[PDB]
Formats: sequence, C-alpha cells, structure tokens
Amino acid sequence: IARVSVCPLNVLTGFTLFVEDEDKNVNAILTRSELEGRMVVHLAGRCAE
Amino acid sequence: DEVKKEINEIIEYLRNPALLRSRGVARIGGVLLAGAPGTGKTLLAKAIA
Amino acid sequence: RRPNGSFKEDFFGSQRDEVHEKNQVVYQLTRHAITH
Amino acid sequence: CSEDVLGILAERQEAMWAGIKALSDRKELLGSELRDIFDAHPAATSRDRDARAELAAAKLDMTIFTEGANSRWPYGIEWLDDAYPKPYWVQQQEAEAAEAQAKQPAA
Amino acid sequence: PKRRRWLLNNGSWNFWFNFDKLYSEEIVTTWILESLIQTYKYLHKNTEL
Amino acid sequence: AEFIEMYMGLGAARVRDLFNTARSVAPCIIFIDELDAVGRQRQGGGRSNDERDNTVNQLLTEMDGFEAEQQGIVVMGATNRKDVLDAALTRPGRFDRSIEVRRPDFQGRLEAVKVHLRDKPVAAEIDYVSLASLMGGMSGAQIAGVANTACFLASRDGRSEVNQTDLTLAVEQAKYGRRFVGAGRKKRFAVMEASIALAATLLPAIEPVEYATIIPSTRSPLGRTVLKPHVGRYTTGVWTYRYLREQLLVALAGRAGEELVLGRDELSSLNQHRLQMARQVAWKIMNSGMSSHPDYQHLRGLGSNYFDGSSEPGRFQQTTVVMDANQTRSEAVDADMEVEGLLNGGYKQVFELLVRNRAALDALTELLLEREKISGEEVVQVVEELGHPEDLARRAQWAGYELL
Amino acid sequence: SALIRPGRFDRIIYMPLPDALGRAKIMQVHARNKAVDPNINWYEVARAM
Amino acid sequence: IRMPKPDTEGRLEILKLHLRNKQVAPDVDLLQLARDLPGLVGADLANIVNEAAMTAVRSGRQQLTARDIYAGVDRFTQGEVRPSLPTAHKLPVLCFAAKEIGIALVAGELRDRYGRVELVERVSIQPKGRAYSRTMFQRGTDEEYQLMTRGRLLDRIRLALAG
Repeated sequence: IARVSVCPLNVLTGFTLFVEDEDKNVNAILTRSELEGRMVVHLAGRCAE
Repeated sequence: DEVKKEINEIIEYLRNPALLRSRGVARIGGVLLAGAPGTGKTLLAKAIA
Repeated sequence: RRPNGSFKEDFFGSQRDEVHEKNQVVYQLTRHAITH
Repeated sequence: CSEDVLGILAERQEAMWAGIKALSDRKELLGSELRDIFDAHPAATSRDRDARAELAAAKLDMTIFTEGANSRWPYGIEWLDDAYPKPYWVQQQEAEAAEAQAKQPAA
Repeated sequence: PKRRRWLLNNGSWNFWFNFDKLYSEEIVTTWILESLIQTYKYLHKNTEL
Repeated sequence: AEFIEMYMGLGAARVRDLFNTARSVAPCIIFIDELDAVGRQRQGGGRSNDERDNTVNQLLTEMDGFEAEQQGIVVMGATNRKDVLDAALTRPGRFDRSIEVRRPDFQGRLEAVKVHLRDKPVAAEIDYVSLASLMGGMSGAQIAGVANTACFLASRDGRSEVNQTDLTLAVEQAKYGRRFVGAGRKKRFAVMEASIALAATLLPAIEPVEYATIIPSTRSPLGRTVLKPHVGRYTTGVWTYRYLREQLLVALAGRAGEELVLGRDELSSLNQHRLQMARQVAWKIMNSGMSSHPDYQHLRGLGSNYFDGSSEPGRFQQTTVVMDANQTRSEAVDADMEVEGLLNGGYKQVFELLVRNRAALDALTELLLEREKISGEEVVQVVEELGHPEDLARRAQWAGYELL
Repeated sequence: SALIRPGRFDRIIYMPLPDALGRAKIMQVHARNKAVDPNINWYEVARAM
Repeated sequence: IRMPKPDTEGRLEILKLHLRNKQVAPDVDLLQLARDLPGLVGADLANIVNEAAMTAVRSGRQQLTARDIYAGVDRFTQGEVRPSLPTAHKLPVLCFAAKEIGIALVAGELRDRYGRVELVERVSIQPKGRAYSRTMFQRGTDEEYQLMTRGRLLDRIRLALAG
C-alpha cells in the first residue's frame, strides 16, 4: 500500500494506491493463491460496510 | 547490455571508416532503433553523435 | 479511434501466427483483464 | 488425454528437474543434450508409497455426464422430464428393453 | 432458430435463468402500494384545507 | 474494350466516329465484341457510372436514334449473357434477332474433328465417331487445342502425325490433366475406391460402375469411382426411397473399408466430404416425408419451403425454415435421434457387408494398385468370381428391373 | 521488405522501457529547473510508477 | 509465366548458392535446414545466411556453426533479441523452463511409443520478439502433412496440454 484516500475529486468512492513489483511475475503470470486473495480483498469492503 | 556491446561496432565505424571498411565486416549502411512508443531513442542517438 | 479477433481461427482457419506469440498474448490478456 | 499426460509427467520428476536445472544456467539447449540428460535419469523401476500417492494425484475429477447408466433417455439430467415430453424413439427403446428383460427370466 | 433453454413447464413456465423476476416484482409492487397508502393516510386528516 | 476510357467524353466520340465511317461506307456490318463489359444496366454505383453510362447513351441513339435510320445497316454484338445487358439495348428495334452459339454437339464434334485435321498430317486408322462420342463437353477452341497437342506430342516423339492411341491420351489429359503420391497414401486411395466399387456393385438399386481410378487430378485430391448415369431418374426426378437407402450405404462404404483394412487408429481425413454427403442424404430422407415417425411419416417435411432462383434460367434453390411454430421441441429430439440411427445403422450394415466379402475387396485393391485405373467389366468379373454366395443371389434376383 | 536487404538496414537494436532506477534518473533531471522539495525519495516515487 | 515460392528443393538450391563461397561445418545439415523454413522466397534466405555470418565473425571464428545459422533463422522467423528474464525471484524462470521441459519430455516419451511425433530440436528461454520461450521441432516431408490420421491428432492434443 502506498496511499489510502477517501473522496478523491469529490466522488463518492475511496482510492487505494498499490505499489507492485514487475519482476515477481513478469507481466504474464497469475497463480491461484493470488487470485483467491484478490477475491477476498474485493469483497472485504462490502462486508465491512 | 547487449545493445551497447553491439553498438561499440557502429561507434568504431563512425570513428574511422577506413579501418573496418575493408577489414572484413561489411559496411554499416543502416541501423534500426526499435522500442516502445516514446522510449526516447533519439537521446541515445545523440550520445553516439 | 483508429481500428483482436478470434472469429478468424474459428470459421476461416487462417492461423497465420506462431503458437508462442498467441500463447504470450493469452497470458498478457488474462493478467491485464484481472489485475490492471 | 489429460489423464494420460499427467500420468507421464508424474513419473519423470527427476528428469524434469534435471532439465530445468540445466536450462536455467545456459538458457538454451539442443535436442541431443536434452535427450542425454533425460536418459541419465530413467524412470523408477517400481513404485513406493510416495510414487503411488503422486500417481493417484495424477487423476481428475472432471465429470462425464453420459457415462454408463446415464446412456439412456434422462441422460443423468434430473429436471428433464419436467421440461420435455418423452420422444417417440425413447418410448420405442423403453418398450423393446422392457419386453427383452421380461424375456430374460423366461429365456 | 428455435429456443433451446426450456427448464420447467410443470407447475409454472420457466426458461434458463430468470431466477430473479418474482423477487423484483414483489419488491416493486409492495413499495408502490406503501407509498400510495401513506399519501392517502396523510390527506385523510386534512380535508377542510 | 476500345470504348473503355477514363477520360471525359471520348467514348461517345469513338462511337460517333465509328458510326459516321460506317454510314459513309454503307452498306455495312458493324460487329462489336466485349459488349457484356460496357452495356450492363445503368445504375447509381460509383463515379464511373457518370461516364460509362454516358457512353452507352450514345449507342442508344445510333442504332435507333433520330434521323429514323442511316441505311438499315446491320449491327451485331458478342456477349455471353443476354440478361446482363440493360433493357434499352436488347429491346427489339435495336437488336431484332438473338441467336445462340452453344458447344459442339455430337454432329458438330463429328465434323470439327475432321475439319481441324484437313490441314494436319494424320493416318488412316481413325474413326471420327469414336472421338466425337469420346470428348463430349469441350469447346471448339479445346478441340483445336487437343489437335495442336497431339501434333506436338508427335513432334516430341519423332513421328510427324498421330494414330488414335496417342491423341486419345492427349484428349484424356486435356480433360483430367497431368504430381507425386507416396506409397503409403496410395494404398489408402486403393482401399477406399475398391470398397466403393464393391458396394456399388453388390447393392441392387445402384447403377453399375463405369471406371475406377486412384490417380488424383488437378482439382480432386483423391481417387474417383464413377457410376453410369441412369437417364430415367435424371430426366423425370423419380428417385425412390430404396435408392436413397442404398445411396447412404454407398456414401459410407469408403470409411467402412478404410477402418476394416487399415485398423481403427488409421482413420484418415479423406472422408470428410463423404461424411457431409451422407448427412445430406440422411436429412433429405426426413425433409421429404419418408421418416418412420408416425407424426411425420407420409404427412410432413421439416418446416416451410422457400425457393429462390440460382445463376441460370431454370435453376431453383430450396430452403427450409423450422421454428417453434412447426416442431414442438420434442420432435426436434426425435428428428436428431432418427437421422443418427439412419447414419450409424447404415455404417454398421455396410461394414458387415464388406466383412462378408473380404476376398473380393483385396483382389480389387491389388488390381487397382497394379493397373492404376480399371473399367467396370473387370470389377464385375472379380466380384462375380469371388463374392459371397448370398450377396450374389440378392444381386441376381433384381438384375433385370429397369427402375428400383 | 525492400529496405531490409543486406547492406541497407542490416542491424536492428532494441531499446527497452525504463525501470525503477531509470525512471528515478529520468524524473530527477526534468526537475532541475522546476521548484521541488529537496527531500524527495525519487526511488520510492519511481517504484509506484 | 507464373511461378510462386520455391519448394524444399527450390530452397535447398538457393542456400547452396549463397553458402557456396562460405564454408560450413560437417554437422550443419542443409537439407533439414532448408526443410524447416517453408514459406520464404530467395532473399530471406540470403538475409539468414549473412546474419549467421556476421554473428560468427563477431564470435571470433570464421566457420559457421549450428548455433550461428540458428541465430540467423531466429532473427527473422521470431524477432530481435530482448533483455533476459529477471532472476531476482525464482518464479519466472522456473515457470517458463518447466513449460519448455514438459513439452520436450512429453514429446520424447510419446515418440518412443508410437513413432508419429517429431523430434525436438531446440529449447530456449531467451526472450526474442514477442515470446519468452520456445520448443522447436524438426519438420518432416510434406507427404506427412497431406493427411491427419486419428492417432496423430491425439498426439497433437496431448502435446498441447503437456506444457
């Protein structure tokens, strides 16, 4: 995580900026663990609300 | 790495043509610069010039 | 907008492409849809 | 085909790791060097416990719907007789099978 | 070009998907009725005005 | 083609000067070739329709025009199709007579074979009726070409003229053309054509064989077996139901024999089009009111028929529309089940047939491999001396019947 | 396919896209004239770009 | 007079011509090489040869080796060379190398059972053009590619899944 923010440009959504490394999966690889983690992180907001 | 270890050749040919003109390497009549859009290859060009 | 298609290898069978470049396109397309 | 391939690969694990280790260094190989590397590591002569576990994990759970007892009219679909009237040729099949199997005890 | 997605014609008539119309219609109907009824109940006490 | 010019307004100039010289040297005859490429119907179209149209307009005012005439000069034109030209040109008063030039008939070829060798050296042992009935279907230019080719082959042979035997080869290579085929792909050809021949000879409702070859031509990448055309059906259209069943068997015989001889794991992609042909037959049987479903048997097709004209005067193409308003959703399942029963029971039947007659099959394929092309009498003799007794009995029972 | 024949254009050289350090250097120089806070950790800012 | 691209023989003759003046090792097979470039017209072979030659003369040697002609074919068949794969993490090279060695190992095991599969020729994980890895095969005579039997298509399917 680089910068968490709320109400950018007055829109009614947040914005989390993610720093990622281009040399762990060189623009081409997707493993299963990573996809499941992404799913969990994308449902977390609704679940906390 | 490899592009410079190769363009030392064009450096030497643009230094003194008579040395490698008849030495055995054919005349360097044209070089191509490939990359992404806006890579700023022209900069590198200046360096050799 | 100045103007990919899979309808060419499905019905006309062109397949004018090495398998390696097609595989690379598939990898990058999935990763780009999912993580960008 | 998937089961066949996965059964091939989960016998030559040593050869595959030898090949990966060799290719990581030189980033290039010719088919003859590859062939001799694979030859240096022949497959196992017999199967111990670990080999059996790997071979057993070399199966799939892919469901094949029309298999065996599901080769006839419902075809293993459960909601089919609440969506479609039974065709005519299905009725003929059922009739001939009923009479044949009723001739089974009398034959 | 026939329709291939028959699913039920035994106690209703259904096609593949459409597993969300009963719910949506119940919601729409109940909400419109409740709004009309609250309007009626307010105006019922302000007839001289 | 001399009137085709992309400048502004010179086509009408050329028409005008041509017609003025013709009027000056009257009487005359004005022949215009390539008419089909300028006098097509006028339209909006592209920008050529601004000038190409204008050109034609000039024409429309010379043959009829004002001045009521010039002399009565005769004008004729070479076109391939009268329907492509517009109604203004081909109307009476601008083209009164319309005559046709077809390919040479039996008499036309009979006299063009000799008239093309009057100025050509040739021997005495020739029967022109043989070549007149032997190359029906070629154009006159092609007769000139085959004569040229026979003369040139004589040149390359050292003799000056040709007998029958070599100009026959010249015409046959002008028909089927003159590639290397391996020895493993050649036995596949042999086996499949031998199985087709054996089937077509042993089923009583199919015409006798004409010749069988395994030499691929320029357009067909495998061998061919040809049946003798039955003029009855071809002129009337009385194709019965018995014939369609046998034709299904004959369409699947190739794959049946391939899998029987070369084992199952050698099935090739040489029967892709014979599988499409068998599908055609099996779906026509259903679309023609010949099913055995009681709801379909002698009552219905599959849907609604619409015809549309092809690229010829008397040609039509059929089309069936099937919707929910004529097929009930469990008659679709029945149609599939029945067609598939036809296809696969037919495969099994022809397979057991070819099994019962293995000796004749192998004799035929050996003969085809050693001769590369055979005639129907050889096939008939082999099958008659080697086939199964029950099949020969079934074949001889229905021997004389004109139509089945 | 014409200008590629031997002698005319015989060598193609590839310029890749920059990396964290490359982007850091690139943005350091384009800012020498602008007004910029001195304590900018250019590497970290290039990590998220 | 209409003449299209040359056949395997049309190709062998051209590369015999352009490589007549130069010299080649005994092992470098010009027949198999001319068989593995179906679709080139004359001058592309000249480009291949001259690029192999400049690669070899930069190599401090003069005799063309297999690697050199292979480099030339790849500079035109595939594309220009590109920076190698990062080695900071195990994941990238492990994955791509496992892809290559799986294709190669499965091909070798199939060919030793039925005989229809080709021979694997070259395995590389050097980025080149738009791909990152390559398993190359020895192409056969065109007589072998006029048909497609059943077992041959089964083998194609298995080789597609193996990686």
